[PDB]
Amino acid sequence: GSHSMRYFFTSVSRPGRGEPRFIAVGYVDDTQFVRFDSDAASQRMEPRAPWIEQEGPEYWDGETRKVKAHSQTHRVDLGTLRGYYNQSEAGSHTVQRMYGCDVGSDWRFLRGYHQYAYDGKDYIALKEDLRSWTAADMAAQTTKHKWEAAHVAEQLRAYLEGTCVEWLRRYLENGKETLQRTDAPKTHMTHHAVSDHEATLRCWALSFYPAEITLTWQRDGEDQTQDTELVETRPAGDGTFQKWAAVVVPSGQEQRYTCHVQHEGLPKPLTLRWE
Amino acid sequence: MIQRTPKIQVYSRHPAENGKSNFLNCYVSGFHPSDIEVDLLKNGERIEKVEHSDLSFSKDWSFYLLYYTEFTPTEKDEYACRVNHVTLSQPKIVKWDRDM
Amino acid sequence: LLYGFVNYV
Repeated sequence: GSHSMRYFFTSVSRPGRGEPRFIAVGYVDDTQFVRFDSDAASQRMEPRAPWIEQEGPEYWDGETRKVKAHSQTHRVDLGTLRGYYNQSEAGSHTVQRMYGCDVGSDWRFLRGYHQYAYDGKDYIALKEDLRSWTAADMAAQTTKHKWEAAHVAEQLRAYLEGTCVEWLRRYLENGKETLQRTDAPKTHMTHHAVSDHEATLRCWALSFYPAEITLTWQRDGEDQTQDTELVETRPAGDGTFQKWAAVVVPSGQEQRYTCHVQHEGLPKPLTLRWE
Repeated sequence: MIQRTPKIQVYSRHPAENGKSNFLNCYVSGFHPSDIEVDLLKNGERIEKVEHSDLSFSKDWSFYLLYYTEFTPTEKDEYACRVNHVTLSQPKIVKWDRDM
Repeated sequence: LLYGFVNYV
């Protein structure tokens, strides 16, 4: 099917407590494969998935060199942005940057992305054409004009359409057992009595990969959207994910309710009933 | 500046079975700024060997982290996650319910 | 693989 590679960078200033904290992580689909942390001891990009461990020292030295260079530019940016917004030297601020590429189910380039946030709000983003920018603020216009003048979009577009997807395809092949896999949800229901006239039915999906899943309840085949408690999909810690959906069922009505599970790992969508 | 409150879920990696080793997780997500204090509690007391995932974020820029520790559940021992963040006036404690 | 070129806002 379709795949993505994404890198996520966070820099946080720490006035009076030394250098800003800088953390970088990379993912292929929903699997993390590398990290860098400015505060940590190694000062190296580090593997976080088993398939990338075989890459070898030119890869690790080069990704270390590049990530340290990203760290420096984000350190400079914190200073620049405090100036653009006329903010005092005292407060902590946050810069975030995300970039990467998607390929379709033919493994060909589909979409590329590069966006930047300051203090949790959109700051500047590369448009879908990979040729122009969307600037949120008056302050971001300065950045937009500077990046237009230095032809930054052109350099990003070359990477997103070429290098990014080539390396995504490399990773998909080298990590085929981890990345071209699906783990189907293992499912069950629980039933707990709220009072003497109703009970909570909870539909569980566990140990699934990728994270994308649809869990719904129906009553007599009508969707119960407004009356379903649904939790955010959450990591198990072992590379798989979990979710549940619950409804409140009045007495004797359990047979009216069905839980429906849609997931790429399933041969057919599931319909589950308490019975 | 933007401040978003952490959602907190506390749960085990595998379905909890007394006497069988597992991992107790506290997943915090949806928050901003990224500074956050997360402890796992055993019978009210801070568990020392707690690790966490590398800071990442969602499409809307909000952060997420998984805090986790090895544990073997028993019938009697109670677990919880205690979280503080600039959006919370006091630390929020969420108890582990071997069913959520 | 990371992008190799640098830019500043």
